[PDB]
Amino acid sequence: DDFELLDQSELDQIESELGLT
Amino acid sequence: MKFVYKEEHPFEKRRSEGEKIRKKYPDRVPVIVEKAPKARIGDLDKKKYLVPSDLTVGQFYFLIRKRIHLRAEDALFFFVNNVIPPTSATMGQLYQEHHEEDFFLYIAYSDESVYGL
Repeated sequence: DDFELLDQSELDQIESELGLT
Repeated sequence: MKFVYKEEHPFEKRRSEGEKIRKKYPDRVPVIVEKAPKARIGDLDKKKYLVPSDLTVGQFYFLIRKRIHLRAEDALFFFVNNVIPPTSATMGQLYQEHHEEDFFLYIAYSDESVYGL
């Protein structure tokens, strides 16, 4: 497949660490 | 806005793949991402992305930064139909309004706050 799937899992912990509500 | 992907891959073949891909992957919108003309930042290896529709533009920035060599001193801006979409919009929202008739969403990036400068 030529398509790359992005998933929120990459961000999810980052957002917690930076203090998202 | 003009994109290489459109010049290289002819319409009815793109629209072919758009219909296909939009039916296999639920809740994931297909988007093409190209460096803008005149932009001076890192190039992006892959163009074709399937992005969760509930993912914000804000977050899509993070994911693309992660994929280009970007110095901290470099600014980064997305463009859809020559306009910067707000970080709060969802990739879903953006697809709904601005998807072209091949079923793709086209986004250009650049370090200049105005497309192609």
